[PDB]
Amino acid sequence: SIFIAAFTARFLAFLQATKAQQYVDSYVQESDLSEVTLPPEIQYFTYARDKWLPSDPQIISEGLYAIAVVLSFSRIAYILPANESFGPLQISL
Amino acid sequence: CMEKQRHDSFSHSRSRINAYKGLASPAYLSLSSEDPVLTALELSNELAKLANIEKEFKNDYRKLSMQCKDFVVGVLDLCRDSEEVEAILNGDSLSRVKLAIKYEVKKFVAHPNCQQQLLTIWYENLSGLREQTIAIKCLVVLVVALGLPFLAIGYWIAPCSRLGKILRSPFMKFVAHAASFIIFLGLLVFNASDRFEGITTLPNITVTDYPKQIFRVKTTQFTWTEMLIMVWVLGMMWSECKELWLEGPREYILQLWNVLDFGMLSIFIAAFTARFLAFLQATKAQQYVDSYVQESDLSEVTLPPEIQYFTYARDKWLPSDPQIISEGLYAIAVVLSFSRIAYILPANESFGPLQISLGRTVKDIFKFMVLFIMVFFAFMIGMFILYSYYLGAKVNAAFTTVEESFKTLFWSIFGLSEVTSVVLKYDHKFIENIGYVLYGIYNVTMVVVLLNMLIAMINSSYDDSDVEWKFARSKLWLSYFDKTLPPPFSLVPQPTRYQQIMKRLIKRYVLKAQVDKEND
Amino acid sequence: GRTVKDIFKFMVLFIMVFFAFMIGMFILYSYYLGAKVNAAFTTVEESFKTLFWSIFGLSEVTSVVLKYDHKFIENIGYVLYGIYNVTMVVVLLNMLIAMINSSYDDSDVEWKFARSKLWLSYFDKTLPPPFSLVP
Amino acid sequence: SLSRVKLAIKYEVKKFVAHPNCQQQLLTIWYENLSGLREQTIAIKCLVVLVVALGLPFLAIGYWIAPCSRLGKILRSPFM
Ligand SMILES: CC(C)CCC[C@@H](C)[C@H]1CC[C@H]2[C@@H]3CC=C4C[C@@H](OC(=O)CCC(=O)O)CC[C@]4(C)[C@H]3CC[C@]12C
Ligand SMILES: CC(C)CCC[C@@H](C)[C@H]1CC[C@H]2[C@@H]3CC=C4C[C@@H](OC(=O)CCC(=O)O)CC[C@]4(C)[C@H]3CC[C@]12C
Ligand SMILES: CC(C)CCC[C@@H](C)[C@H]1CC[C@H]2[C@@H]3CC=C4C[C@@H](OC(=O)CCC(=O)O)CC[C@]4(C)[C@H]3CC[C@]12C
Ligand SMILES: CC(C)CCC[C@@H](C)[C@H]1CC[C@H]2[C@@H]3CC=C4C[C@@H](OC(=O)CCC(=O)O)CC[C@]4(C)[C@H]3CC[C@]12C
Ligand SMILES: [Zn+2]
Repeated sequence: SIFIAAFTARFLAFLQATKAQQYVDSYVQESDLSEVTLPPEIQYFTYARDKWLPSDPQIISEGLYAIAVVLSFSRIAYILPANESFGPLQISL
Repeated sequence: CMEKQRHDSFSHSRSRINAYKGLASPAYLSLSSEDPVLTALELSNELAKLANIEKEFKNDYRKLSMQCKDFVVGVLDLCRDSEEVEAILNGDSLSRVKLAIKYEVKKFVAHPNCQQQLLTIWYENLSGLREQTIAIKCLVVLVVALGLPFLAIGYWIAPCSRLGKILRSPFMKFVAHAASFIIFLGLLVFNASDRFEGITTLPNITVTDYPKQIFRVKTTQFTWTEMLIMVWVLGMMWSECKELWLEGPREYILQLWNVLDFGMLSIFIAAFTARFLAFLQATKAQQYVDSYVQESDLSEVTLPPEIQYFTYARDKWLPSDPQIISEGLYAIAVVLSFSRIAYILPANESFGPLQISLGRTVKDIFKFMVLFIMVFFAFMIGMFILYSYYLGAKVNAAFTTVEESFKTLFWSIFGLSEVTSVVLKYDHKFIENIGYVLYGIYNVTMVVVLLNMLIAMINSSYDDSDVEWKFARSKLWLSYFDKTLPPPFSLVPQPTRYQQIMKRLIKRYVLKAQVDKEND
Repeated sequence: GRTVKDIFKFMVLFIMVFFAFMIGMFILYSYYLGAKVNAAFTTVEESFKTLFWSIFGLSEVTSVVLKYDHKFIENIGYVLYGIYNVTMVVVLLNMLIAMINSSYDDSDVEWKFARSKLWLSYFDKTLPPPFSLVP
Repeated sequence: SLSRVKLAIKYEVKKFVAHPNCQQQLLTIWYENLSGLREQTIAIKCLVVLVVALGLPFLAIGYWIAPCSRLGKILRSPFM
């Protein structure tokens, strides 16, 4: 479920990003985006890592993804009891 | 066997176990064949191998192997003359003792009747030194360490002399090897003298004896004690390669301690090879300077850069300079060379059992360290994936890379890493709080795994602790019974009488068993 | 008292391992006296000092890092320091286990024997040391 | 089918299931259709794990054609 949550948050961030990209490509015409001044709700998606809103969906995605990776490494418990030397150690643990 | 295996394989295995339980019986062992002690030893080895192979009836085969070992020890116990002890310890040289050491029969070798014979072989040609205190024997070690060159040259004339017999005794062989290793450690230490209180000149400064010479020639030249270390390592490597050629690579690699010894000697060889390459480059630069340029002092001259590089001080030095590799490998080799005390400690009465217990705990520590590695890699990858994007953002570059993440997570085991590792300069609280939580979970998990390791070792801890040490010491003795000079100086170039004794012993065993059975 | 009598042997083993690693780290870092950020392993005194205080976690991990851009020596310092810490932990655990095993009304009779020795020492020393000078 | 073994696992009867007479049967069911691989060392079995990890896409597509093949039986064994 935490993997699902991380990927859902990443997908929401991607949807917002591609909506901003669609707005930029649709309404404004120029050579480089940097010279242009954009509406702020759309311009926010041009900001770097530091500016990013604390509750950005991609921050949630990164955090949940790290937790999910740490937990996914725990699945070795389904595999260890088959071994002759690591089984009893897992039982005692 | 294939036909019996096709149908009722379980019954086939059960029949094999029944046949072996019949063969491993003391009754059939004693009354079956001539020389039943060898039969029982061989059957013990066979049953141990089949216990390792089957792995379902492992306990049955181990019980039968213990039966065979107990029969051998019981037959040995009944000896009440020196002739019978000698007859059991070697068949019609200590043959049965070697064969019981090979088959791991610990109570046969740690039995007083066997230990007394091994002790009279050990302290041969020097009877008085058996009863001296530990202080006097250690003092003898020191005396041999101080006088070993002289005794080395005297051993050439020794075979006629009585002192040659005194030196040829196994105890003096062991004392000579121990004093030799002591001299080796003393050389390793004394080579690092004149730096005990610190280097005198800063690494920025270059000091040379005469102006024309290159500074690297001064830095990489072989001092006398270093050449002595080189010939020493060559001698040890010769001995080890000789035993490798004899026993063969397959059997040689099996013992892990022999692999450690080979690696230590190889690392010494690597350090000296790198030092020699640096010295060759330095002397080539010196030869260029002396050949092509003419001046009073080298400092005033401007040289080609490839040759001039060898005039640089410590700081300028290329990161992959061969002498840096030499220093690193030499430090590792010294640290590993100090570990050779394991070849010497089992002879002692007070330090032997401690070494045995330490070895056992290490054998369990390996498995618990494997679990440590699994958990540690889990958390390392988690923290790296979390904090890698914030390289410039973090106040302390702790989890920004996989190297730094491994570093800080390892040093967190010993509490030597700060808690300010996870805090961010940026105003993101979700990532920083998840870092807090993951770091805390990691610390708690490491503590739990350590506690589980300690408990498992305590439970696995339980006169077997005495017989294991006596077995290790007896292996140490037999290694010297039949290696005369230390590595540095080893470079220079009517049934039968036995059938009567065995019949008497087996009669005693059968009678004792029948009396013990009827009495109960 | 019994635990101390075993602690002596395990401290002898401690001393062997500690001297091994002390000489190793000294031979490694002695050439970098001005180079190291912290003069930890530059001399045998400082090396003994930092390796002893590492047992109690009171010595920093910035001991082994260099100011100079040599990574081989600094990484070997990292590895040797980590191996030393792990080895000290293993020897401590082995000491604890050996003492636990050696721990087993004998504990009562040993104390009563010690107390009876204390008593017989006073059965037949009348005045304390300060006032036992007067004759 | 191992009915009593399943029912003893459900009722937590540990010595019935850990008995050699039961373990031998569970082992002959476990290493089914591959008899030789029972005695190989741990290194070789772990190497088999690595081989399967490298070749799993191909064996996945081959399992569709496998039920007729003998390799399908090799793959259908519980150990594989
Ligand atoms: C059995 C399976 C289907 C369980 C899967 C559960 C998820 C479908 C739910 C449970 C928790 C939910 C998440 C809780 C936290 C967030 C934070 C949220 O971040 C914001 O939208 C705030 C910023 C903004 O205004 O956009 C994004 C949705 C997300 C991932 C939610 C998406 C839907 C999630 C992943
Ligand atoms: C590279 C390391 C330090 C990071 C952690 C790796 C582990 C997350 C994984 C990678 C490979 C896995 C191993 C792959 C091989 C096996 C097979 C399996 O053991 C057996 O084959 C049992 C033998 C039998 O079947 O009778 C389970 C343990 C083990 C070691 C696995 C344990 C978990 C391991 C070590
Ligand atoms: C059984 C015995 C013979 C084993 C001995 C092995 C050595 C002969 C081999 C194994 C590893 C080798 C070493 C691996 C690392 C290096 C680094 C290398 O450094 C460089 O040359 C890089 C800088 C430069 O360009 O010169 C010097 C050679 C050396 C010591 C190699 C020399 C030959 C070594 C010591
Ligand atoms: C100065 C110290 C703190 C640094 C480490 C020294 C050790 C690396 C070496 C130096 C002298 C060695 C000792 C020299 C004397 C012996 C002889 C030997 O013990 C016996 O003689 C056994 C008695 C017997 O033969 O029955 C092995 C242990 C011991 C203490 C050696 C153990 C290893 C020692 C202590
Ligand atoms: Zn046959």
